[PDB]
Amino acid sequence: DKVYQMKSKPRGYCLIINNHNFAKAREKVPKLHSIRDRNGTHLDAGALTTTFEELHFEIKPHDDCTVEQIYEILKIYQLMDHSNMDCFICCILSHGDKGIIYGTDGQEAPIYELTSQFTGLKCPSLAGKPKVFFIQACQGDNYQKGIPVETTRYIPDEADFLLGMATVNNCVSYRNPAEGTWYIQSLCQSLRERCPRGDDILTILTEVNYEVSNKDDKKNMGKQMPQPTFTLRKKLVFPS
Amino acid sequence: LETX
Repeated sequence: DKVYQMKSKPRGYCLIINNHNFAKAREKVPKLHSIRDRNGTHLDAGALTTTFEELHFEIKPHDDCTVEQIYEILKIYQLMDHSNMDCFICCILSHGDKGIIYGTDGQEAPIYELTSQFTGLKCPSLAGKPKVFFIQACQGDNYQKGIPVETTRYIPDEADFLLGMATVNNCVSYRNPAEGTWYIQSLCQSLRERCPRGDDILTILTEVNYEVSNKDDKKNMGKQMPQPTFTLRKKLVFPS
Repeated sequence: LETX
């Protein structure tokens, strides 16, 4: 069947928004008076770096970004020319709540206001090309419960998107300060294992769903359920 | 374990 073209070197840019220090949030926003620094997030940034460099992307890391700073960054890559690129990736590592992610200042950036900056109209050099977003953040403060089981041509403006959420809405996602987050670490492991095999991203994200689903938070009897969304029209593979 |  149809497969997105993926032969350019580099494949495209891989943005990494890596939020660790939330002192501004603790100071300015009363609601987030005790929101914690995201210790161990560099383990995700590093794993993402290693993984997508192996997949021939050019990594563009940005540390400790407020909401306005994130917007500025996205607007820059929105206005850039991706004509010689076959793909675009944006990884966000931060705190969040339902439908949003927090900047280090504790302000809110709705996820749709992030992804929509790279629609075909707003970023024509990425038209027809896969745009992939990975969001590592909570989407609420609820613990996901567990359940027992037995062991020319015109296309839509919002085409070719892939949104990989670390969790379903309303619920938390986990970060091990000594290992990284459940979602990102699992994602990078699956990518590095299955991309050389030629597996597509939906298959890999399915495996990620399976892997994270088997992890437990024994302190609160919590689980985590990642949730991909996509408008992809072709199979997405990352040759190596 | 911590949450985001």
